Amino acid sequence: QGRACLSKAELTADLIWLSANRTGEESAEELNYSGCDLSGLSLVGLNLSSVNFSGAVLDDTDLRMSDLSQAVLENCSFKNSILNECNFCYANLSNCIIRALFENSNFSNSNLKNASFKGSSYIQYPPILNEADLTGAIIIPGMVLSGAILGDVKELFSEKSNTINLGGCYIDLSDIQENILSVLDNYTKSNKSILLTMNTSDDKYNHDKVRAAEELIKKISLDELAAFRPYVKMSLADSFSIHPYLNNANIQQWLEPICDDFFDTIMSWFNNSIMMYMENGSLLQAGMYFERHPGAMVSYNSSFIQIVMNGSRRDGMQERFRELYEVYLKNEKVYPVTQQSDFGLCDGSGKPDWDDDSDLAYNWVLLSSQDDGMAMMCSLSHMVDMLSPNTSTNWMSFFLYKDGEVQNTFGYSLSNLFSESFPIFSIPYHKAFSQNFVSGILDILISDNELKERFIEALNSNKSDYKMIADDQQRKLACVWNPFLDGWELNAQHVDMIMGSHVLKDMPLRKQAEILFCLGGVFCKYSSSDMFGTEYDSPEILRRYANGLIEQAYKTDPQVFGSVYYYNDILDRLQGRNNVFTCTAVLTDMLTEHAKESFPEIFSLYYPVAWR
Repeated sequence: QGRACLSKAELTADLIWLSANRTGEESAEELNYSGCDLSGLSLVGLNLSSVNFSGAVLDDTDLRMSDLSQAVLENCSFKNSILNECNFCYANLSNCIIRALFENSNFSNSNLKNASFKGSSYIQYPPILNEADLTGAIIIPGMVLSGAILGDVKELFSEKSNTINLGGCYIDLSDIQENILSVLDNYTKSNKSILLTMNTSDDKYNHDKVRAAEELIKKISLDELAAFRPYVKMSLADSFSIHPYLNNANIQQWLEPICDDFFDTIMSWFNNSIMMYMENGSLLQAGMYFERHPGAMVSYNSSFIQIVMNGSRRDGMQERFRELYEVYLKNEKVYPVTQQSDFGLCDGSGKPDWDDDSDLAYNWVLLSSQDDGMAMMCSLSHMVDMLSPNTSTNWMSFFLYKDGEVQNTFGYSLSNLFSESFPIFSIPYHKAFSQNFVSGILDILISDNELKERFIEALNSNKSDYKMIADDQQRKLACVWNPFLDGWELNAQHVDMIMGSHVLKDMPLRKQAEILFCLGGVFCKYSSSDMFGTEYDSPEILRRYANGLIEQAYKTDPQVFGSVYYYNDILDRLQGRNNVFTCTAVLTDMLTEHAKESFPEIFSLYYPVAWR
C-alpha cells in the first residue's frame, strides 16, 4: 500500500484511510507495509489489524489505542515507541526490540519468542501477556506473567551478571537505576518489582522461581538490607515465605535474620494499637518471630494476640498459629485464666475451642500493660467489635481477672480499666464515646431544625459568614436558650440531663470536668468573631451558656483549671461587666491553649477538629 520507499506523509494518509475503510478481506499487497520506516509518526487509534509491518521501523511512534491484532510485526523495532493501550492480540512480534511505554498494552496470545523488552516501562497498569509465548524473550522486572508461556529451561543459571533465568526466558537487570532495592518493593514500586514478575509466573515454573530466587539473593548485599527498608522487607517476607519457597532451606535461612529484625520493630512499634493487615508470607514470618521469641508474647502482648487471631484464621497456617497460641497459654500469668470454667472448650482442659463457627468462644487472654495482675478473657467476635466499635458495641462482654481470680466487672470503671490496664481498647473506646458529642448537645438545645443546622454545619469549618449579633438574631437565641439558663448558670434540670448521659456518667470525675471545659470552649468559639460573633461583639446568650458550662466543670473537678485565678479570669472575660460589647476571640484561644496543655487527649477527642 505500502511500498518501502515513500514519504511518511503518504504512508500516513494511506494508513489513516486504510483504517477509515477496512474491509477485512484486504489483499496481501494492500496489507504490505514491510521494511517501511514509520518512525516519528502518530498512528493513534488506527485500525491496523492484520497489517504486515515485518522488519519495519516504528521507533518514536505513538501507536496508542491502535489495533494491531493479528499484525505481522516480526523483526520490527519499537525503540522509544509508545504502545499504551495498543491491541496486539494474536499479533506476531518474534525477535522484536521493544523499548517502549507499554501501559495496558494487550499482548494476549501474541508470539513474542526471542523478543526483548529491555528499557520498557509502565506506570500503573502492566501489559497483558496472557497466553503470549515468551520463550527466549528478554523480560524486565515489573512485568506481570500471569498465563504467559515461558518455555522450559535450557540453561539452569545465567552467566551474564545482569540477567536472571526464569524458565525459558530471561529477566534483565540492566535498567534498574543500578540499585537492586528498586526491584524489591511490591507496595510502593510495584511497576518495577521483580518479585511481582517471579510470583505471577504460572505454577509449572515453580522450580524456576526457586532458582531465580537463589540467584536473586546473591545480588542483594547485607549492607543494603541494614537500613529499615520496611516496604522492601515486607515484600521479601510476602514473596518468599510462601509456597514454593518455603521448602528451600537456603532461601528460608537468608530470610530469617532480615525478618527477625523487621518483625521485632513492627511488633514493638504496633503494641497497644490495632495491627496492620499482612499478606500470608509476612503473617507467617510474624508468627515465626514469636516462636523464636516467646518473651515477646508478653512484652508486646496486644501485637501478639492480634497476630495470632489473624494467623489462627489464615488458611494454610492455622494449625501452626494454634500451636503457637497454646505455648502462650502455658505462661505463668496466662495459665490461671485457662483454668476457668468459661475458658475455651469449657471442659477444664485449658484448651481453646478452635471449632466455634460463631467466634463466641472465650479463647483470647490479654495481659495488663501495667504490673497490676489484671487479665482479660474474651471472644474473637467481641474483640473485633471493641477494636472497631460502632454505636451498638457491647463493651462489657469479657471476663476480668486479678491475679488469676475472677472479678465482678461492675466495681470497675471501663474508662480506667482500658486506659490503665488494656490501652489497646482505650482509644477505640474513648473515640466511640466522644462521637457526635456536641451534636448530641445541640439536638437537646435546639428543636428548630433550620437553626440547629446552622450550628451543626459550622462544626465543619473554622469560620462562618452567618452571624448572630443582630437584635432579631439574639432574640431568636434568647427564646431557644432561656429555658436552659438560670442567669449565668445552667438550669439545674439541664445539668442533670447532661451529667446523666451514657457518654458522661461513667467517666471519671476529672474527665467529666475536662469534657465540660471543652464544651464550654465550644460555645465560646460559637460566640467568637470567627463564628457567629463579630470583631467587636458576641451573642450574650452563647456567653451565658459557655459560662454555665465552665461553672459546672469547676464544680465537677476544679483541678482541671490549674488554679482558681484562671477559673475566675474566664468568668470575668465571659461576663464582661461594664462592657457595652464583648469579644470572645481571645478567651477562645485561652481555653483551647489551656486544654492543649492540660488535657490534650480529651481536647483532641471532644473539641471539633475543624476548630483546632
